[PDB]
Amino acid sequence: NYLYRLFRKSKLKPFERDISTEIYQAGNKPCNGVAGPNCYSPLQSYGFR
Amino acid sequence: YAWNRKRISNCVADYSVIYNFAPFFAFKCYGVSPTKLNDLCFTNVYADSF
Repeated sequence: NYLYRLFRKSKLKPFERDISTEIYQAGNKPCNGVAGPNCYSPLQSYGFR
Repeated sequence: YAWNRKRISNCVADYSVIYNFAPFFAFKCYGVSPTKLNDLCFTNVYADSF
């Protein structure tokens, strides 16, 4: 249930919340909004056990 | 069982060639983000192939 933002273009400001579930471009190739190698979802869940 | 290990030292790490080599079923990175790798400098890189 608990997720963290692995990827963002820039660092956040103090006391700012980012909830945008947009894809991030991690590679030179444009993702165009579809998951692909060099393209990753920013939000990943913690494996709490 | 006899997995190959190559030590990597004293060279520039161009990860972009790794990125574009093939379509990858998994590119999971544990403990480091994939984007920061180019801007990070490490003492040793071990490549294990199997």
